[PDB]
Amino acid sequence: NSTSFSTFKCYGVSPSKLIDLCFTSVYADTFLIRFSEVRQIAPGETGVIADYNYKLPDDFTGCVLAWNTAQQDIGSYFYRSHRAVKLKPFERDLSSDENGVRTLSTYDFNPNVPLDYQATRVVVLSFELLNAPATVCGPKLSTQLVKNRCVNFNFNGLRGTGVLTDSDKRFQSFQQFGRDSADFTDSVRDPQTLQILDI
Amino acid sequence: NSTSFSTFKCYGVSPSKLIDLCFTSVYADTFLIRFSEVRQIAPGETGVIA
Amino acid sequence: GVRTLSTYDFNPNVPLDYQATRVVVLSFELLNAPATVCGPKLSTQLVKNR
Amino acid sequence: KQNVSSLMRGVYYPDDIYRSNVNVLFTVPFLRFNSTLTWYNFWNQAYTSRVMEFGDGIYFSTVDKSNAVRGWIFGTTLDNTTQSALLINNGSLVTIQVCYFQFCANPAFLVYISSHNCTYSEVLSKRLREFVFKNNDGFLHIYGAYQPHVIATPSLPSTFKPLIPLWKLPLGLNITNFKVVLTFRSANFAVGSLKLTTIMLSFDVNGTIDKAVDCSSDPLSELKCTLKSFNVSKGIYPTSNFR
Ligand SMILES: *[C@@H]1O[C@H](CO)[C@@H](O[C@@H]2O[C@H](CO)[C@@H](O)[C@H](O)[C@H]2NC(C)=O)[C@H](O)[C@H]1NC(C)=O
Ligand SMILES: *[C@@H]1O[C@H](CO)[C@@H](O[C@@H]2O[C@H](CO)[C@@H](O)[C@H](O)[C@H]2NC(C)=O)[C@H](O)[C@H]1NC(C)=O
Ligand SMILES: *[C@@H]1O[C@H](CO)[C@@H](O)[C@H](O)[C@H]1NC(C)=O
Ligand SMILES: *[C@@H]1O[C@H](CO)[C@@H](O)[C@H](O)[C@H]1NC(C)=O
Ligand SMILES: *[C@@H]1O[C@H](CO)[C@@H](O)[C@H](O)[C@H]1NC(C)=O
Ligand SMILES: *[C@@H]1O[C@H](CO)[C@@H](O)[C@H](O)[C@H]1NC(C)=O
Ligand SMILES: *[C@@H]1O[C@H](CO)[C@@H](O)[C@H](O)[C@H]1NC(C)=O
Ligand SMILES: *[C@@H]1O[C@H](CO)[C@@H](O)[C@H](O)[C@H]1NC(C)=O
Ligand SMILES: *[C@@H]1O[C@H](CO)[C@@H](O)[C@H](O)[C@H]1NC(C)=O
Ligand SMILES: *[C@@H]1O[C@H](CO)[C@@H](O)[C@H](O)[C@H]1NC(C)=O
Repeated sequence: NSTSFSTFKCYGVSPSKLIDLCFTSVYADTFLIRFSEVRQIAPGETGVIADYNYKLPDDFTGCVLAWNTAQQDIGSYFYRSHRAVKLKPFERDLSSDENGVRTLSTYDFNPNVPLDYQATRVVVLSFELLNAPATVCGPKLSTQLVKNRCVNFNFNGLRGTGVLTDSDKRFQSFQQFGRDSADFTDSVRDPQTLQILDI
Repeated sequence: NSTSFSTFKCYGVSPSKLIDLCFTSVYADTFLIRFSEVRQIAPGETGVIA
Repeated sequence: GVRTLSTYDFNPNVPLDYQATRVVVLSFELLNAPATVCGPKLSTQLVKNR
Repeated sequence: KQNVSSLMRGVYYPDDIYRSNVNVLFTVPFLRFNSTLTWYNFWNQAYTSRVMEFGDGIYFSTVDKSNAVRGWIFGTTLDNTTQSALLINNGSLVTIQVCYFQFCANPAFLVYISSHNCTYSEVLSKRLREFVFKNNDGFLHIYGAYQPHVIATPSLPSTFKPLIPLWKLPLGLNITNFKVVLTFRSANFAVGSLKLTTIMLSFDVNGTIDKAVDCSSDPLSELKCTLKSFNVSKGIYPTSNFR
C-alpha cells in the first residue's frame, strides 16, 4: 500500500520465492539517482553510475528495488563523473578533489522537471544463503512435524521430499543441513525444538 | 494508427510471426491498472496484481 | 470482514507511476483443430509435384 | 629485519560455505609455500613508522611478548583526505572506526588525535596470533589463529594450521596502504604478501582443513592437483599447467 515499485529485479533468486526463503544475512545499500540511470544498476554494465559511483559484483545474488519519487525529495544532489579509474565492486569513494578540480557535479530535483531527470530511490538488497542459522526469514508460519510419512518439507528454505526420522548425527553449533553421498541433504536440523532429523 | 502500444510482449510465440499463424481459439482478458504495475503481468512473478 | 478493496484515483495531473494503463492479455492456443481466428495472409494456388 | 621462509603457514578458509570429506581446488589469493617475510624486531631503538604495501591482502604475524601489538591501520593515503580503518585493542574491546584521521607520527599507546566524519563505528570484543587480511567486493575478511606459540633468535614453526575465519566487515573502502600500531613505553611483527594462486584443500568429517598442496611451487604438488588426490600411486603421469 502507498508505495509503487517501478523496478523489482532479483538476480540469483526470484521475487515469487522471497516468501519461502530465510536469509543468513541481508545488507541494504540505499541511494537516490535520476530516473533514467536506474537501468545501470545491474551486474555487468557500465555508465556514469555503474562506473564512477556504485558498481555491482558479477557473482551477485540480490534484488534491486527502485521507485520513482519526484515530490518527496526536492533540492540538489551530487554525483561523481570524472574519476580516473573505475571502481571495484561494492566500493565507495569520497574524494571530491582527487583530480585537483571538483569531480562532484550537482543535479537539481524539482517537480517541474522533464521525464528522465527525476529522483528515483534505489535500494539494493544483497543477501547470502548458506549453511548457517538464519536471521532474516520469511513470513510463512510453521507446521507440526510429522514423521514416517512421505512428506514435502521446507526447512529454512531447503525444500525437499522424504521421510523424517529421529537420528543422532554429529553436527556443529552452526550446521543446519548435512551433505552426504553425491551432495545430497540427508541430515537436517529443525529450527524449533532443535534436534537432528534424517531424511 | 492512433494507438501507441507501450508494451507488446509475446510468450510462446513472437510478434513477428503473428501474421503467419491461425489460432484455434483466442481469449482476451481486459482490464485497467496503474502505469508502474504493468511489469507484473508476466509468468512467474509476484506483486499486488500478480 | 474489513473492506479488502482499496480505491485509487486517476486525473491527468498525476505523476509517472499512478496513471491509467489499459491491459489486454490475449491467450490463444494452437493444436490439431480447425482454426477460427487466423492471420491476414492471402492464399495461393496449390501446386503439386514440385 | 632479516628473511625467513613460510613453512606452510598461510592456509585459510576461502569460502564461507560448509564442506566435508572432499578435496577441492581454488584459484584464490594465497601465500605460497617457501615465501619471504619482512619481520622486524623491537629493540631500545627500533622502527618508528613504515608504510608497507597492502597488496591484495596481507599475512600478519607476531610472537606477542606481553601485549606489544595493538592493531592495524588500513588506508590509501593515511591523511584526513580519505578514511582509514584503525583496528585497535584498547582495554579489552576491539573496535573499528572508519573515519577521517589526522593521526600522529608513530602509532603508540601510552594513536590518533583528530577524527571527523565517521562512516562506520563498531565495537566487537609467546602467543602466535597470526592473521590474514583480504579485501573483496567491499568486504574486509579477517582470518585469525590464536596459536600458543613455542619459544632469542626468532623463526617460524612447521606445524600446519587451518586459520579459523573470524568476523568480516562491510567497510566499503579500497585499501592499498597499511601501518601497524605498537606500544611505546617512553616485539616481533611479521609481514607477508598474498598473491593469486591455485591451491588444493582437503576437509575432514568435522569440516576442518587437513592439509594443503599449493600447486604452484613443486612438481609433486602439481601432480597432486592434476590427479585430484593426495595419495599418488607409483608411475608416470602427465600434468596440467598450474605452475
Ligand atoms: C494502506 O497503507 C497504510 C499504511 O501504509 C495502512 O495503514 C495501517 O493499517 C494498520 C491496520 O489497518 C494500522 O494498524 C496502522 O496504524 C496503519 N498505519 C497508518 C495509519 O499509518 C493500511 O492498512 C493500508 N490499507 C490497505 C487496504 O492496504
Ligand atoms: C489513421 O487512423 C484512422 C482511425 O484509426 C484511420 O481512419 C479510417 O480510415 C478508413 C480508410 O482510410 C476509413 O474507412 C475509416 O472510416 C476511418 N476511420 C475513422 C475516420 O474513424 C486512418 O486511415 C489512419 N490513417 C493512416 C495513414 O494510418
Ligand atoms: C520459540 O523458540 C524456542 C527456541 O527454539 C522454541 O523451543 C519454541 O518451541 C518456540 N515456540 C513457538 C511457539 O514457536
Ligand atoms: C630476503 O632474502 C634475501 C636473500 O635471499 C635478501 O637479500 C633480502 O634482503 C631479504 N629481504 C629483506 C626485506 O630483508
Ligand atoms: C621450504 O623451506 C624450508 C626451510 O627453509 C626448507 O627446509 C624446505 O626444503 C623448503 N621446501 C619445502 C618444499 O618445504
Ligand atoms: C587534517 O586537517 C587539519 C585541518 O585543521 C589540517 O591542519 C591537517 O594538516 C590535516 N592533516 C593532514 C593533511 O595530514
Ligand atoms: C576503548 O575505546 C572505545 C572507543 O572510544 C571506548 O568506548 C572505550 O571506553 C575504551 N576503553 C578503554 C578501557 O579505554
Ligand atoms: C564532514 O562533516 C560535515 C559536518 O556535517 C559535513 O558538512 C561535510 O560535508 C562532511 N564532509 C564530507 C566530505 O562529506
Ligand atoms: C584506492 O583509492 C584511492 C583514492 O580513491 C586511489 O588513489 C587508489 O588508486 C585506489 N587504489 C586501488 C584502486 O587499488
Ligand atoms: C572431530 O572431532 C571429534 C571431537 O568432537 C574428534 O573425536 C574426532 O577425531 C574429529 N575428527 C577428525 C577427523 O579429526
